[PDB]
Amino acid sequence: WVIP
Amino acid sequence: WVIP
Amino acid sequence: SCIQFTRHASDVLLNLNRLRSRDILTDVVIVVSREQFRAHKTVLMACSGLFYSIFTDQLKCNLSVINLDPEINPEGFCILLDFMYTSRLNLREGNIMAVMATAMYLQMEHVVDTCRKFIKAS
Amino acid sequence: SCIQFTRHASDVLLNLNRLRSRDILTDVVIVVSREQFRAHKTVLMACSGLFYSIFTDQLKCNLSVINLDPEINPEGFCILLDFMYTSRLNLREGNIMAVMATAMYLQMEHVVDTCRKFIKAS
Ligand SMILES: O=C1Cc2cc(Nc3cc(Cl)ncc3Cl)ccc2N1
Ligand SMILES: O=C1Cc2cc(Nc3cc(Cl)ncc3Cl)ccc2N1
Ligand SMILES: [Cl-]
Ligand SMILES: [Cl-]
Repeated sequence: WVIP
Repeated sequence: WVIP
Repeated sequence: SCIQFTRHASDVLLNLNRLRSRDILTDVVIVVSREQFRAHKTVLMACSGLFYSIFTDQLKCNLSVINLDPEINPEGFCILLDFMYTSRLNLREGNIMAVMATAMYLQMEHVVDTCRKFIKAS
Repeated sequence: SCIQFTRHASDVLLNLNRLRSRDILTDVVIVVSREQFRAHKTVLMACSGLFYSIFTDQLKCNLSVINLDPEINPEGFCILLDFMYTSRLNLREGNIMAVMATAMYLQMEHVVDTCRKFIKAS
């Protein structure tokens, strides 16, 4: 999971 | 396009 | 010896979400309490262990309406349906419990994992 | 303020390809000369300007069989159908002309672009  |  | 187009999967999902927003080729309504959500069975199956099981069933595969368990929160479902079609999860303090419970029911293991991680941190 | 699961789009496409290989929820047959290819209309639309136009047509959207132009090569179509469901293109010296011609007909602009580049190099 990432910060888009 | 890439070499997978 | 194939070549690969890096953005292909993302572009496919973006176009499937555009079809969803325009209600094109949607073939099922998911009923969550008083709320109705139109979707593509194949996308639901690709994202959820629960929908995968439902639509591979020789009888349920032909249903145009699926009613979820009355404990399922419509907002939690909406957030998860958006994630299915975009890869983006609107996880917030006020919805995390409903999102985790809905993801556990829908069998969306990667969402359950991030919810468990975010809850543990707080 | 969403979070994003990097592998989600690829995982969705991988599961849609698994449904295709097992002939699950396929809703159309594409006829190319004597050859038949089963697929999901939504995936075809998401990948091809031609299928997008066909299945948004109020009459053609309901057809279970689509016959392609007799000039279309079944192998070129097969290679492109595989690319739609995997992001992987089996581009070879012996098939590049048939693949480019089929991609131009199917309106798959990124495939046409790499074929034009690979032809120019040789
Ligand atoms: O967390 C999850 C997400 C998920 C998706 C699917 N859907 C498929 C799985 C396979 Cl192997 N082939 C085809 C499909 Cl559509 C099943 C279980 C789960 N669990
Ligand atoms: O090279 C290409 C690939 C492609 C895909 C699609 N399919 C869509 C486009 C839009 Cl805006 N919304 C929804 C869909 Cl399914 C149309 C044209 C082309 N050209
Ligand atoms: Cl997931
Ligand atoms: Cl393309």
